[PDB]
Amino acid sequence: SGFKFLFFSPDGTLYGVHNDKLYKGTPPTSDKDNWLARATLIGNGGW
Amino acid sequence: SGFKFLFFSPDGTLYGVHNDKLYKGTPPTSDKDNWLARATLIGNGGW
Amino acid sequence: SGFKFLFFSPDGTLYGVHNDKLYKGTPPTSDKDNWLARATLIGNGGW
Amino acid sequence: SGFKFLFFSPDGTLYGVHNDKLYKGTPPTSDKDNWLARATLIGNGGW
Amino acid sequence: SGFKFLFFSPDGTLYGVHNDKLYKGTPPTSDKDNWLARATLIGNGGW
Ligand SMILES: CC(=O)N[C@@H]1[C@@H](O)[C@H](O)[C@@H](CO)O[C@@H]1O
Ligand SMILES: CC(=O)N[C@@H]1[C@@H](O)[C@H](O)[C@@H](CO)O[C@@H]1O
Ligand SMILES: CC(=O)N[C@@H]1[C@@H](O)[C@H](O)[C@@H](CO)O[C@@H]1O
Ligand SMILES: CC(=O)N[C@@H]1[C@@H](O)[C@H](O)[C@@H](CO)O[C@@H]1O
Ligand SMILES: CC(=O)N[C@@H]1[C@@H](O)[C@H](O)[C@@H](CO)O[C@@H]1O
Repeated sequence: SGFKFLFFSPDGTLYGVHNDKLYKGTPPTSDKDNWLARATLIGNGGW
Repeated sequence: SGFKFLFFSPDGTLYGVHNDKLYKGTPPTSDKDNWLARATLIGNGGW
Repeated sequence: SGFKFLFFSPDGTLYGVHNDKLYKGTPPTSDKDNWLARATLIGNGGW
Repeated sequence: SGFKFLFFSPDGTLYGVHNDKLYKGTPPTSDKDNWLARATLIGNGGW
Repeated sequence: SGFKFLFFSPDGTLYGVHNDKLYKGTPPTSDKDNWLARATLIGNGGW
């Protein structure tokens, strides 16, 4: 399923909508980085 | 049904299309922030 | 119908694909702004 | 006849995926500009 | 199915989601460029 939206802010922060929730964080630089687990949850639903 | 589009302008304003309407505003400050309730309505339909 | 694509250029111009046509213009600032009626048509189809 | 992706690079170049091919070029400035006929094909398949 | 997302970071790095994996790299230079073969894998699943 994965993300519904996945996009950058002009400040370089990666944003994503995943299971109707909004997340942000620095983009991963390696495939061992569990991005979703460490991303900042900034929206609990509705996205 | 969530958003149809969700994207940034170059100055870091978040834009979104929700129920055919267009909204803009600073991005959510936390998961406590009801963005859609405070976003500026900039289009009533047709998006 | 609504837009198929709706996105910004780095100079802050809003671009949209609507009914296979490509449009650009300054983003709307209020819900009184009929954006599609004033946007510059820059592609008459195929988008 | 219908793009899959259509988006800007931060350097102002328009990118588009059309039928599994990737194209780039300066954005069109009028509806007389046949963009896809003059765009640089930078990817042939897999997009 | 090709890519699910395909988008730029603000410094001009191309990001893409392909078969649930996240890749980044300089954008394709020409159709001689096998982008997916040389892109950096930065996320293995979940995208
Ligand atoms: C699209 C939108 O604004 N969603 C928000 C959600 O992110 C936030 O967690 C909640 C707090 O009450 O309010 C809204 O539902
Ligand atoms: C896509 C578009 O330009 N929609 C606008 C809408 O946002 C605005 O509220 C209305 C004002 O009359 O005109 C148009 O319908
Ligand atoms: C996808 C694309 O390049 N479409 C263009 C269209 O925008 C333009 O109005 C027309 C002019 O002849 O040529 C092409 O159809
Ligand atoms: C998604 C991707 O990297 N596609 C490329 C394609 O654009 C390029 O023309 C071809 C060259 O052999 O290699 C790959 O298929
Ligand atoms: C959406 C997300 O954060 N996916 C990551 C994936 O990129 C990474 O390869 C994996 C490491 O085990 O962790 C998570 O699955």
